[PDB]
Amino acid sequence: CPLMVKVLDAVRGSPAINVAVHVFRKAADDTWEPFASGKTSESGELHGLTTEEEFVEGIYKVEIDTKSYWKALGISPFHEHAEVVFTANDSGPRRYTIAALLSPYSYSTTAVVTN
Amino acid sequence: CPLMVKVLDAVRGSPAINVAVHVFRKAADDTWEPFASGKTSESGELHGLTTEEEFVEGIYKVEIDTKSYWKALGISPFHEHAEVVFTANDSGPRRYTIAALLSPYSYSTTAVVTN
Amino acid sequence: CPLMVKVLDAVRGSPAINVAVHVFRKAADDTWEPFASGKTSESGELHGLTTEEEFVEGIYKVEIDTKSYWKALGISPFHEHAEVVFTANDSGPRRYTIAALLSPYSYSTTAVVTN
Amino acid sequence: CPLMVKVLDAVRGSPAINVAVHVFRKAADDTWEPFASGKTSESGELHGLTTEEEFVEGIYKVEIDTKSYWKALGISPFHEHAEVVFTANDSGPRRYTIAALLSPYSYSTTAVVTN
Repeated sequence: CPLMVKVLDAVRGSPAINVAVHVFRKAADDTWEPFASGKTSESGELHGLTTEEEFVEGIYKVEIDTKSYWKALGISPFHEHAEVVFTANDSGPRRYTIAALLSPYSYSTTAVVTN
Repeated sequence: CPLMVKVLDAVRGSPAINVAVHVFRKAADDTWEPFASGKTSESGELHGLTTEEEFVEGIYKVEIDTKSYWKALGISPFHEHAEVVFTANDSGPRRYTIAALLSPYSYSTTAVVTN
Repeated sequence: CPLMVKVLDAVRGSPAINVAVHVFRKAADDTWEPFASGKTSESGELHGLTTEEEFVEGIYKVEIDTKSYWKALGISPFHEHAEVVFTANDSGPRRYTIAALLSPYSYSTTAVVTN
Repeated sequence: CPLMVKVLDAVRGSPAINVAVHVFRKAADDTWEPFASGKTSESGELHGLTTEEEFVEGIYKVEIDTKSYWKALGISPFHEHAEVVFTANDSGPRRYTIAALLSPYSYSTTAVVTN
């Protein structure tokens, strides 16, 4: 599991459950191609997106469907989604956690890169 | 104006208006002594807390009454307040903006320090 | 001035100066069309991107070039950029401030929307 | 484990390791009395602070020694510490995670309250 996504809800103080998350890899023509996707779990986590053999160096985008999450809660949001765009780099053994903290008009994202 | 406080509301995307702010300074005897207080304006800003002359070196605490803010709006929030504690003016006088961004279960705070 | 961008640096506690910002608008055909661009001032602010007349309804993306910012300062940061994507003016004209707070492995963004 | 603390470092994109954390409970005379403390682990987590039988309703402060953490890294920080102050409330079965994201001149804190 070299890539995990974790999302929290700053309004309810809970995991953000059932949030859709799409991953893309940047193709040699500069377009984004689908690479992995899933819905966060009851713990706000999304595991099993990819494997070490598949997750090669490259630029990746992680799109988190914040707008659908807020609307399912009856809450008016600002952003269409949150996008996290980064280069994966093979400088020794590494696991990437992309964490996001959601508010209707604000979000933060942080990368926890370990091992 | 060496000390300014700005507060935003991440749920509405708006300045957080009428937020009470109390500032204290640590005394010779380790007590927190009341230093200045005020409330944010329509722009979410609080100016005029103190002066260049009064704002001497010290350890200061800026306590932002986030609970009263969220309660007056029908939200029962997590935190009692947001406390920002810092040493000021230890290399001479500086101008400090203390910004806070508020959600019911979360806050961030940043300091902008200029000469 | 219906669209303003403000960027702060959480490592230094300072405005983030000379940050390039590109804005795009989603076209009829789903493409991101270049809309306006500029760079933050000494105060970390970018004004004058557009006008009331030009800033029509639409889905807009504000791409903040955080990587070039951190690189020019000797830091190799995590993210390629910070992208803020939102629907604007769908209930009539509003004024939008898009604020971002930058660290090498993390960013937050907030929107202040006023009438 | 009704109370857990998790700290991340936004500059290195890692867990914040060996950060001292002190917990206090507000006494009937309004002073803060020591209640629990520890150092975050290699995963930036601090478990085993208290038990359900000990963790009664009351106001608690969690003080995270951010200033020592930054100084051990050779990095100049703003805040003396980060303090998170909240009321623990027995509305059914609940676990409190206090998460903090640290930058030298900024931090965010969020409460994840579950079960």
